[PDB]
Amino acid sequence: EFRPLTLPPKLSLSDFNEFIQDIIRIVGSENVEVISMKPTHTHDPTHVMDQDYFLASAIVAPRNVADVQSIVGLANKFSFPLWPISIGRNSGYGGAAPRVSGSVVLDMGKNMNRVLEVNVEGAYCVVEPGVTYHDLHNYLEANNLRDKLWLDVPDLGGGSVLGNAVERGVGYTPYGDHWMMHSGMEVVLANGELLRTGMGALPDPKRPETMGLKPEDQPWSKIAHLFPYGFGPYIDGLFSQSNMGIVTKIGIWLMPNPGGYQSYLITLPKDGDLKQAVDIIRPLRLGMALQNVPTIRHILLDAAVLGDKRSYSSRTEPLSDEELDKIAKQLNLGRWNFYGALYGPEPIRRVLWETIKDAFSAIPGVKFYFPEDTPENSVLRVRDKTMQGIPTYDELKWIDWLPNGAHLFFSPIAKVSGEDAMMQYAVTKKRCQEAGLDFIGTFTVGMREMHHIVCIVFNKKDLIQKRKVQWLMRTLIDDCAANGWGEYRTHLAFMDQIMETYNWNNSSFLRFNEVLKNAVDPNGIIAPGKSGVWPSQYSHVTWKL
Amino acid sequence: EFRPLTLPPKLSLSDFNEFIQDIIRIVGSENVEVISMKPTHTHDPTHVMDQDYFLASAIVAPRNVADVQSIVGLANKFSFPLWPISIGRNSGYGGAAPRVSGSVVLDMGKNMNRVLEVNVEGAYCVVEPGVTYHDLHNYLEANNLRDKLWLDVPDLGGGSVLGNAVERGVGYTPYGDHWMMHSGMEVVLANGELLRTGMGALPDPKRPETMGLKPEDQPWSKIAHLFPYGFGPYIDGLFSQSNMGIVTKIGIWLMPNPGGYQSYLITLPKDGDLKQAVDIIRPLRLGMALQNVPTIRHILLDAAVLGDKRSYSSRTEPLSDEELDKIAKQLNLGRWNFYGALYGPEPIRRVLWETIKDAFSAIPGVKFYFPEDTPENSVLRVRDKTMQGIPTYDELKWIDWLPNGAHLFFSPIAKVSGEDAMMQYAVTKKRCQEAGLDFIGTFTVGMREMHHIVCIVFNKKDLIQKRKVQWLMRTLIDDCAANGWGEYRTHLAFMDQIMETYNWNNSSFLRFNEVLKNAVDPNGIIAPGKSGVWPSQYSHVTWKL
Amino acid sequence: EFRPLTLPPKLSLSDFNEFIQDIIRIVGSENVEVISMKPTHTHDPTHVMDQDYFLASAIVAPRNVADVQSIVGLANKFSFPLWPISIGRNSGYGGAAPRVSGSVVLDMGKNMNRVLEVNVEGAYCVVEPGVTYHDLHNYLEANNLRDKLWLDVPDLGGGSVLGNAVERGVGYTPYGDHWMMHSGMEVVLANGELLRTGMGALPDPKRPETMGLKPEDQPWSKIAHLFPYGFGPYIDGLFSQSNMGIVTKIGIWLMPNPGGYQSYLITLPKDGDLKQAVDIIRPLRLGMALQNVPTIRHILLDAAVLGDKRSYSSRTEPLSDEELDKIAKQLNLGRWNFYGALYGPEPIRRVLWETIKDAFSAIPGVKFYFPEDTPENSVLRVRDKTMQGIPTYDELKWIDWLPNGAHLFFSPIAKVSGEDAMMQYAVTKKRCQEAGLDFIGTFTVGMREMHHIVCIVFNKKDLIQKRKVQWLMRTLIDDCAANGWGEYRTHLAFMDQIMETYNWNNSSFLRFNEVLKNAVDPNGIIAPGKSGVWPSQYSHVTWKL
Repeated sequence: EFRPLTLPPKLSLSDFNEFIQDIIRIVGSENVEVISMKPTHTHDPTHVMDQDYFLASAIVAPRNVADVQSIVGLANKFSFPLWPISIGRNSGYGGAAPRVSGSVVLDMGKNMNRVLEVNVEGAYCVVEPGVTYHDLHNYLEANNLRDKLWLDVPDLGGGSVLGNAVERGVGYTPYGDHWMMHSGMEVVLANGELLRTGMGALPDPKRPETMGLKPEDQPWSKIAHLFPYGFGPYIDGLFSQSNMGIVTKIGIWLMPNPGGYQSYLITLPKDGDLKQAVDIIRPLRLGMALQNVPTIRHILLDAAVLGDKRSYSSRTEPLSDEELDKIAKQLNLGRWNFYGALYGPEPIRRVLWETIKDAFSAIPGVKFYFPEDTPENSVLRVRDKTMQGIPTYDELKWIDWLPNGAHLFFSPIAKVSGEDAMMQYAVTKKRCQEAGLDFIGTFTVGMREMHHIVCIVFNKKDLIQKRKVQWLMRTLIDDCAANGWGEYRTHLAFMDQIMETYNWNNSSFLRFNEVLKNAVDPNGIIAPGKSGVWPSQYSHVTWKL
Repeated sequence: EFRPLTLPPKLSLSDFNEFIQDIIRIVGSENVEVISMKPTHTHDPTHVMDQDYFLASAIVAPRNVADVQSIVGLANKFSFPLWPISIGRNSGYGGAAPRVSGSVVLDMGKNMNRVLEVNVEGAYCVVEPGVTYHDLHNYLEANNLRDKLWLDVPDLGGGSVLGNAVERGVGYTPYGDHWMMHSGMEVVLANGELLRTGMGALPDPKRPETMGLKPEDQPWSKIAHLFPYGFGPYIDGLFSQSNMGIVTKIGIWLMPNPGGYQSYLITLPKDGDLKQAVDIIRPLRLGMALQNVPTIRHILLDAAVLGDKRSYSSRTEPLSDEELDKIAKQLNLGRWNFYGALYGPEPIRRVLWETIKDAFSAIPGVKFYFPEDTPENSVLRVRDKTMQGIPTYDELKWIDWLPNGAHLFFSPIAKVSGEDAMMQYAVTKKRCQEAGLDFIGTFTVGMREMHHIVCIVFNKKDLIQKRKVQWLMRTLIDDCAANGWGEYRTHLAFMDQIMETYNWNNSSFLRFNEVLKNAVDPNGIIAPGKSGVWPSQYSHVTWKL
Repeated sequence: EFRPLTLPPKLSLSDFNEFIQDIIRIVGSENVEVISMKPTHTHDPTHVMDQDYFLASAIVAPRNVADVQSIVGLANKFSFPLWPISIGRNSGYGGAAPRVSGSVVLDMGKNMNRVLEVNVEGAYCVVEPGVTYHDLHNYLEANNLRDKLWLDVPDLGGGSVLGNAVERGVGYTPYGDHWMMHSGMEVVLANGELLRTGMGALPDPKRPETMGLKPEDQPWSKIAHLFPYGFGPYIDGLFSQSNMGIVTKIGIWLMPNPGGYQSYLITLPKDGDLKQAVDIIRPLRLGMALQNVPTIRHILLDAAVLGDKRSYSSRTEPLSDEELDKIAKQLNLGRWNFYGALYGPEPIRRVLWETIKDAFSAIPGVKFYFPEDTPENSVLRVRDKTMQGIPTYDELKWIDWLPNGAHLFFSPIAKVSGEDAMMQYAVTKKRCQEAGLDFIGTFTVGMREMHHIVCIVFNKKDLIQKRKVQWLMRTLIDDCAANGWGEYRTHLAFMDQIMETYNWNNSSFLRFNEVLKNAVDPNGIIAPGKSGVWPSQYSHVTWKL
């Protein structure tokens, strides 16, 4: 098609139509949309910034890897920026919106869907960008692999197994650190050239049945998904949260059924119980008593899962300390809520579980519950599935906290120290109040770190509050940096700020990144601006926010 | 000093004396050597290739990080290549020798020694290149941290904690994967600029007491050694086994005493027991019954530790199948020998230990022993310390298998499948006999892979045998590739061969690697040729072997 | 000379000795110093940062303008950075020290001394960098121009008339805005070429008596020192506080004796009288009742002039609110102290003076005094000379507040609003106490702004306090920016911080500045880093603080 709402930088409308005609001729009219459950891929859905911001010109859905190389060629030819997405369901990080309007959103999920391989002896799977978590789960069940191999899912299962992994997302099983569970990745660099990593570089020895296959369709050697390092420089991580390559295929390790599973819930009665709780979790996390990635939730998170905010109050301003206590009682929950699980044979679960309980019993009024012990609608019953690798749609209910809610995640990291966790909670809770927002969040326990997802929800049609939300977010970043904590991930608009945060020694780390980017992407057509990294033809003055 | 034996490429003697005077003027004459226990740093000690090869021109010991930047500057000024080393005790991988003669060996270890930090709450340590394993141990004990925090050592404790970690070395405790246990790394890139990665990029908030400190001496932010990723592209691995930067500091995670430890020995009687044993290890390793990295050793490895070859035979040719059997008996060992260990509270050790024995009992004549149950000189008593993070000097005894022995490691990776384990063993054993060399070796058990260190030992003054040793090596590489198995690490001379092995899709991995190298190192002064990666001013024709 | 302590970036010792020999051959050995009342020109005297920082390699005194061009040429030949100074008496702004060590301090003052012209009809003077304020005064008196023409001096008369003027210094007569009183400037750009601005570009018509004179020695056209603009782009300000050229000559307007002068002192009793006082000053300053730049001083400033801190207290920590009150009484001063002066015929002074008193009488306990009415040692008697263009050595007494005192100026600008004045005072006073430093300071009244010189004084041999002093400074900058107030000038180490403060629209002002710098100074030899502006061969990573 013809006249887009926004053309990518410096490109004429004639150039734009020449290009699109070319891509249409490659992937068919049914896979190239021009902008003149079902996630949008054309714009930031969790509106926070104004219009004209992060608006694609056209969404293109490659049929396969060839198509992605033809499309890269065309972007180099015409200097048309691309914005490669796998699924784009994470509104909160901006979903599928491109950072620089005019871009071509590359929907890799629509046709590049396959569960390429599920290896039981090696306990791994090889996946394309389209393979959501539900998909890999349905794949496992229709092949009876459910009782041999287990997944590891993020709070929502409609996300991409590889998209989430390359973005470094976390899960709640012993295999929760997703990016650390990859081995074998296939990438389409900016020059067009295909590249596979680690032992993906060591090629399967020739054999009659695999002769003549295009590179993209060739099998991988035996150790390709069993050892990640390969030999030499381990370049894999350049492709995480970066614009250095288009990730087309990835191997993810799978957890073999542990032959024993118990999920539990420990409720902490006071809002200041978080300090003792986190001091307790520390030694138990580092000492492997705490098997998976346990979560510490704030009462409104579980409150939200179960009901909107009018369902708990009429107040338009932020619920008070009293009201929060009251909601806790109502739900039989604590003010803070720990969710975890035990894996393996009963004799070992049992020792761990006595230890855990024992530890947490130094917190007055603590109360331990397994799923059965809680109401049918409870979060624990839902999270009992999440910690065993079973994906769900439940926990999405909280996005609706406010009427025309949208949300953004402010995500700092905090030591696994109560002192520190309380400090960061304070900081975020003050600002949230200052903005007139309920604080809503979780700490997910890392072995020596704690990912702190603050869920800022707000009215997507309210000019005043969105501006309040922007103030909040940018103030939180500074505040957090002032206290030496940075965010591990963000939405399109906060990328620059956040990368400006990592400025040790005069921005050394972003300087060095900008070289690697320009070297490998001389026309800078792969996602200019992702994570604050800009190719030289994108003046910082004109583009950073 | 004046006239070196080998000048670095294109450099005049005048230039060379200019430079040396400059460096002597920076770091003192007591630190800058000109080539006209105590490891050599001037040449490949495990001689294999001929002379002229891998011969430094001068060794230079920086006093600190400034000194490394000054030196980098002078390398960029004069176009003098540097070969940065930490310790260089790993003869076998060529130790300190530089890949291209004329290089300046940068001994970082001699002055950059400090155990910078040992954090108990976060359970990490931050170390300089000089900090050997024995060093971090002695540090621990003199601060009574020995019963709180535990190390993870490689078969020899004299190596560098960070050198080994950036080289992707492996250990025998649950934290055996060394490079996967780092978080926080400080680098001096080739441009001279300092860069710290991940959360090491988020700077510690100003405070009165740390003002005016050089970047090199600034503290790090709180999550710097607790979370590796930071934000954006996770560049860390570009500094593993590569020439992309000079590693100055690194944070390595430590293991919190587990409150329970049992090390053991299972002996496998026959030479073909390796196949069932490796099928047995598979599920227990993946299912976490097998806590640390367990090791399967071949009889001569343990034989070797205990005595030279003349001490078991007069034969100059390779010992026979019968003789090996006899040696096994003499030592009360198997033909193959599994070493592992149980960590934690007794109730849990016990269930795991019943599981392990149980499984291995399906191997005829299998015999299980704890340390106490074996002779005073036994390997198990030595490895009982190794699997608990206590480093030793013991296991070096085997390098002396032959009189003027030197050794080289042929290191393929193999699936954790007996089928595969035997296949690779076969291949390696043929060749070794074809060269008239005793096969000597180990498989170190990875969660889904097995590092297989073939120890080629030979007579460093024997022209004929060294050639035989070069034939062996190069033929094993090809053989191994033929059967789809790459090497994880190698010695200076096999670097090229080994990367050529990783040529999927027409050498994509190396091309893409040359791009990043040239970008960040236009003068190409950082270790040209490490891992097979060459900056553009070093003709491939002239330099690869 | 031979071996310097610090060589400028990338330069070999050989190169350095080549250059010095060349310069010694141009200006004589008596003028070119190699670093192996009387201000130092080799290093930052108000030590604050550590050593290695801001240390010149050699000081070079040009005999004249040719000599400055020869030297420029040699800097472009060898790529040696220069640090041009006039006098370098302003410790506090780092005096003569160069921003990047290894630089060549260009002392223009030592030989380029002349009062070139004192024109009475046009009421201007044309001066070289060496002409201090005392110098132009002594010139005036020896030519009896003292009752015809009047100077405008800064708190200390030993500074350079043009150095201070290009640095945008301020004075206390109606011609206090120094840089706004220049017209005619002669510059030696980095290419070596001489350029005079505005009407200094329109050349004096040839005439017999000025033929064959070097450009440097040519007279100027008639309107050269009467109208600043010329025609076209008014480039003059590119040479203020910048590294865009070496200023050799400048025309400064002089004030024609006004035939009437009364200087006075109004004392404000309370520490919060500053708010009403500044609201009072506002309208009178804008309405021209307030003739010169009036000053509001804090009690310790005047206290300081008169005596050290031990002379008022034993306390090592900062004097208290009560103590300050007591000192005020002892000296017959206020807590705050306004100094001004009336110019012209008595009938007009009188009406203004009734207006001033009248207004200030709305402040309880306000007391008005002329010089005569105050003690012999009083500050008013000292400043009575200052507001009439007579320079003095008096006011330097305060630098000795503490024993081995050094001082630094923290200089924010603030509106001429009491509200704002108090706000900024607050901010500054907290921090100063947090560092355990006596707040000492002045607001100098601008027509619509107020320059606020916080005098941080401290112990130059105290590591702990200097660090405290560095924390203070950097925290005040951020604080101040937080409240939208920039600094107008700073010391070498805060230059970067301070420009980063001016980052509207993603550092537009500095980017645009780097462009002009590089264009006119491709080798970047003119003062790299002054005001935060760096030529492209000086990595930001490596150089900013």
